[PDB]
Amino acid sequence: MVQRWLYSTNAKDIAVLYFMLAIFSGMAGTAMSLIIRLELAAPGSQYLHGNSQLFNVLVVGHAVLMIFFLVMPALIGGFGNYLLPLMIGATDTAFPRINNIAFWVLPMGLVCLVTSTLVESGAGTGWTVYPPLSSIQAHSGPSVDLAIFALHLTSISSLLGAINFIVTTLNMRTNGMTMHKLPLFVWSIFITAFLLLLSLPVLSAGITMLLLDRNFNTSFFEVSGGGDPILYEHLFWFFGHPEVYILIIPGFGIISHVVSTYSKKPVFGEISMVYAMASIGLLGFLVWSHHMYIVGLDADTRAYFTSATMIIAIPTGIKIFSWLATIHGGSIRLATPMLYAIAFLFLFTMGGLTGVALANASLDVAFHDTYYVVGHFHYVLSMGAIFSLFAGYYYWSPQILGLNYNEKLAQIQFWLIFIGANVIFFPMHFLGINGMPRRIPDYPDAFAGWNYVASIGSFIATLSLFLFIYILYDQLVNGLNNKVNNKSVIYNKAPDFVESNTIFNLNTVKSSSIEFLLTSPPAVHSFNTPAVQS
Amino acid sequence: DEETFEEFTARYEKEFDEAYDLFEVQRVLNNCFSYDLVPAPAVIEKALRAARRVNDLPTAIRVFEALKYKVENEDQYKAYLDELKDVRQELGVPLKEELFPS
Amino acid sequence: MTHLERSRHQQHPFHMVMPSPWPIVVSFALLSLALSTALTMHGYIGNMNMVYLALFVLLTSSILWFRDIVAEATYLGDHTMAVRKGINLGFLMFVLSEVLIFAGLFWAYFHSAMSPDVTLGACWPPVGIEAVQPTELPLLNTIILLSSGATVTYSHHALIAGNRNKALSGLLITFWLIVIFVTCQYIEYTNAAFTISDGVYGSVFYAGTGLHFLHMVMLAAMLGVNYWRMRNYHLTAGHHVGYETTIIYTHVLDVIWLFLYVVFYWWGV
Amino acid sequence: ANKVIQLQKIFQSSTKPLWWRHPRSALYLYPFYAIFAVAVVTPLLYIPNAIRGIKAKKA
Amino acid sequence: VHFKDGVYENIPFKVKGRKTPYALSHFGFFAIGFAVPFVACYVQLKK
Amino acid sequence: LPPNALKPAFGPPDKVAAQKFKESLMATEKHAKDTSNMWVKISVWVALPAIALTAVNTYFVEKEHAEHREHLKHVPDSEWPRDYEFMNIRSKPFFWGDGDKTLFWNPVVNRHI
Amino acid sequence: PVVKTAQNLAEVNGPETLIGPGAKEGTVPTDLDQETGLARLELLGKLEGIDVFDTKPLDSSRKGTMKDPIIIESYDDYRYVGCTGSPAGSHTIMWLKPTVNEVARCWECGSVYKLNPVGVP
Ligand code: HEA
Ligand code: HEA
Ligand SMILES: [Cu+2]
Repeated sequence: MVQRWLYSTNAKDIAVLYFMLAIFSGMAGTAMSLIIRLELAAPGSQYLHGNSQLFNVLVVGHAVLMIFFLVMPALIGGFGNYLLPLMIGATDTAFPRINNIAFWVLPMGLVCLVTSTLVESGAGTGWTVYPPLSSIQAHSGPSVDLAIFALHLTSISSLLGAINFIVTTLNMRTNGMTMHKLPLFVWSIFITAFLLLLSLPVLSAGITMLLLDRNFNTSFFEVSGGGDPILYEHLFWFFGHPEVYILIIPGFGIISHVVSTYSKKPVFGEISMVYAMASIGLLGFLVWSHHMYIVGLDADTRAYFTSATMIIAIPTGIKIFSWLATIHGGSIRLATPMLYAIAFLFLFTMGGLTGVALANASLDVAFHDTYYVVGHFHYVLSMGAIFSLFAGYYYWSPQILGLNYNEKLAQIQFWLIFIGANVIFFPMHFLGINGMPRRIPDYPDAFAGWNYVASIGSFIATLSLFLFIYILYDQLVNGLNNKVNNKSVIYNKAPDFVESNTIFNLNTVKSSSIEFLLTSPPAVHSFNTPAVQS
Repeated sequence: DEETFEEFTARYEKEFDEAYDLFEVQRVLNNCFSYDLVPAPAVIEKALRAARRVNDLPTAIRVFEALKYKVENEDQYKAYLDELKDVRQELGVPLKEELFPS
Repeated sequence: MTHLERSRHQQHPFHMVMPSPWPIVVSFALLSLALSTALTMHGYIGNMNMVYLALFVLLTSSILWFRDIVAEATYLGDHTMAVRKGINLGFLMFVLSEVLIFAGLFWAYFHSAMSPDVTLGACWPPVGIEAVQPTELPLLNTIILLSSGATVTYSHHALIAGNRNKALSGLLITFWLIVIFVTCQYIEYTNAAFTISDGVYGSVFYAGTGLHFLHMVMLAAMLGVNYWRMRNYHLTAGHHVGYETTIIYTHVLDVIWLFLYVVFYWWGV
Repeated sequence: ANKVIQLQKIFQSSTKPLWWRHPRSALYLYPFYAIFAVAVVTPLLYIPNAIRGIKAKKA
Repeated sequence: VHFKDGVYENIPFKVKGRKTPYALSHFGFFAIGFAVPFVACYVQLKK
Repeated sequence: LPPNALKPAFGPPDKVAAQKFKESLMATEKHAKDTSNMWVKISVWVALPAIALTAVNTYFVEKEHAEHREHLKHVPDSEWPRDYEFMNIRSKPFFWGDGDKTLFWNPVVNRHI
Repeated sequence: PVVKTAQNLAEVNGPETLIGPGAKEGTVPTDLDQETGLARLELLGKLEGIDVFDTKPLDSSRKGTMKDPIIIESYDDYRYVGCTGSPAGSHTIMWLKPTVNEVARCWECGSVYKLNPVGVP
């Protein structure tokens, strides 16, 4: 009975297990970020006796945990292995052994990172591991080696999953399906997987080089010995920026799928923006170096980098207006996916606005490393990842379980996270213009009120997470009641003023795939017949 | 690409020739009203007779109140008033005297 | 039941699984390796043989699992084009990942071409230090590997075409050459150049050679396990897994090794 | 050969877990990979048992 | 391996059990939600 | 005699796609054989003599110019290279082992006592 | 327990019953008996065309209206198909669900589809 949860040859069990792992990592990260903000609620030592070493240890734990174990695993793995080979008509996905090996090399990473965080020395250089900031002299012990091993195994798992997705797309395509008119989700996953395949190996090679430096005590990136750590800095940039695309683009595909299956109208410029997304995937290797404007590059190089970084920014606005037209002229319902997508798009418009404000190189001299840059990427990453995952869960829970979820609880949950995010993120403009100095356990008490409101918003988010887990309990205990009564939403889309009750009852969903009317996940042998489409 | 619109109309009449239930009437009404085109009295009468082929007065209410509230079209009323008056006097479906006084 | 038979024996390649704890014991062995590494980082006992024994038993466990799984692959049968093509594609992906690792490791020391450093060097070679030169030590190994690659560039295809006593001769000469390679690697094991503790100027080539030797080590290990699998009468001319990979192994190996040999041996001295 | 057919017939006439393939290897591995695993894992986190009891209290 | 309808068994946990009617395992989940940061603080400092 | 009622869905009638796939597979096999023949011929013709000549001259130059480090153990301090802070610097204290407190017993890396 | 000629495309049932005798000396035999498992049947089928798990397209070009609805050759109770127009593409694909308990509709063709068994005793 345990082979199902240990040797799952089917993709759905691995998907839900990745979801559980990601949600566990996310709740742990949220709790410890609440602890950190409580430490930064007021200057001084109220709960933690200073310990700036420990402060940066939990700071890097925050960053690394949420980046590597919350956003990544579930958000790509579940949607990919549940839709990409299922909608195309394939019977079963290949390489179960590869996925099992990735799962079983993950606990190596979890245990090693736990030990690395739970040693006296620890690694606390933050998300940046550029030497000699990441040198063993300050952060001694085995923390760096364990972090490197976790990086390697996570990269291997993600790369193998992307390879499986790519080969499934390339080979398991049904006979009756053109390539040019693929759905936006399929192309989104395609671009994400190829960018991952072209980005992760570079970071893995850099991390292996750093591991060799730390073990064999050679001189590659140390300042002493004629080393150049800027090489690894550029490698980390060419990882992270394409990794930012990796984290965001599947969210774009999910939002596109939601709006297409809800608004009952086609997405404006669907094929044109498929081509635009292909262009984005092809040109992402040219705008990876708009952060190094101050390292000491030439003026002409600065001009080239800035020209690229605001010449590849148009498709963001193109997508904004395309989805605006997609919700234009159609029917919009007061449902949680609608409001989640609306909030995500609005806050993404502000995030892109801040990024465009950062696009200029001349202003960067007085704006780089100020509070504005960290506020900007917190905006974009936070709203993107968190709201995309929330919309995916609230849009896909009846698709994978079939047990309805309360509308009232979902709406109050949205309101709680939304108000928390707004109260946290509105004062960041004043914080940036004043120049709050980043990564200080004991900051000047001038920003005391803003730190207080940020702590209030963080605690609102934590009680919202408590509401999340209580909502999960409520669903698990009363899905039958939700199906019986109207306390939960029964149908995804409301009927129009053209449809009779019987006709709408026998035409409940007219979407682009059979997944919505596919019965609750069948046994491991599903899609026994190929999908025919014309 | 400003494609032809009478092709979908002819599709509507050829499905009327193949009409087998009120389901096809619902489908053709939804497809026609979904388009930006304002239906002429000829195609409106064709849809009305398609709905009446099963003799379902609620479908007549549906189509009449849909004509009354199909497209804003810069708030066209007087044309809508005369069109509803004639498509009412052709057969006679008095219903506006009931739901309006509510 | 003919339709049921065709949908159950052709569209259902599923294999039965019983609650075997093999994955969890593999994860337990991995955790044992992790804690052994942690003990090496900090420990109250100065013994060295325990961590070596742990690594050796982990390697033996991995080799045993690989030979076991190929044994069930050859033994359970139920092989179609689906399973063969899937395993071949997966192995090609694995060897492509190994190629990419080779390329990254090569570029790690290749990037010093324009000399963009700032101080204490910035013009390769950084004259001023007379350390031990890594050049000329492994050239015998690389040239004999070049000879072996040249003679096996299509010996595998000759084997798959003939599968005769010539195949036995090819396997025997492959065993002899890999034994010669591992012996010539083993001769300089501890006192190769010096102790890697301090004063690094030209140890990068030696480190690269040392890390590159590992893949040849598992190449020899997989060749040996393939020979033992043929000794077990499991890998015949049916759903071949050793042949389907060893046909392209030389073609994917010689290109990258020639790339790593034209430079890194004739350059940087 | 003369043993592959017999083994196949035995497996067909008797379907059991553990594959009935490596009994001596199983007895050498699993009980050892339990007892020795405990003996090598437990002391590492049992050494600080005497030090355990830190209340972060100083005078 | 092919006896899963997929209505309530998809979750990697057993609903049945009088000692753990999704009450003990989920309380352990509650505990481990805040356990790791608390123990990380406790190792070096006080909570 | 296996029990078959009517037919196990033999499938749609055959076409030329199967024979086209057969032709493609045979062309791949023939290309593999032809490239095997040509590459083996050119290799045994040119590469093996050239590889052997490179190997023998490399061996000769290695035996000639890479044998002067045998006497490096005993040498007067008269031709020592001009060293600097690159060498003779502090490192992490090392406590493992017994012999000379070194990772490997190579007392040749440092010539200063 | 007797040897099977296995010369018929339908008389073979059970990969376990097939082993394949070896050879003492000579050359590699053709892809008829040296292959192990049931892969030899599949490779023969792809060599000739008669295949199981066929990827051949169905009557997608056919409208499949009430005059002549499309056919599905499968005994499985459920159906996973789609039909949104006679040409290659004219509208977003909507899935069709042929069944015997009730009828089905296309919403663009209005076709009532009938699932097609295979003859049984
Ligand atoms: C992935 C991007 C990301 C996200 C989302 C966040 C989210 C947040 N970050 Fe962080 N942060 C970074 C990336 C991110 N951060 C990076 C790179 C740094 C710099 C690293 C450093 O230099 O070391 C940083 C640093 C950083 C600091 C600087 C540390 C300092 O020196 O003190 C602070 C300060 O408080 C902070 C706060 C927050 C807060 C309050 C949130 C809040 O938004 C948290 C809210 C999140 C939740 C809402 C999670 C909900 C949890 C769930 C259970 C999910 C449920 C979902 C399903 C599975 C259905 N972040
Ligand atoms: C969700 C991911 C995401 C997105 C979408 C963006 C969007 C953008 N980002 Fe940002 N960015 C990050 C993720 C993201 N960024 C991260 C993690 C960092 C931190 C890394 C590091 O520096 O440490 C970062 C940091 C960062 C910097 C670092 C600052 C410094 O050097 O220290 C810069 C600098 O140029 C920059 C630029 C931009 C630009 C120009 C956009 C634009 O693409 C925004 C696009 C949106 C718009 C176009 C506005 C809305 C649409 C319109 C109104 C249309 C009309 C307007 C125009 C076409 C002009 N980003
Ligand atoms: Cu960028």
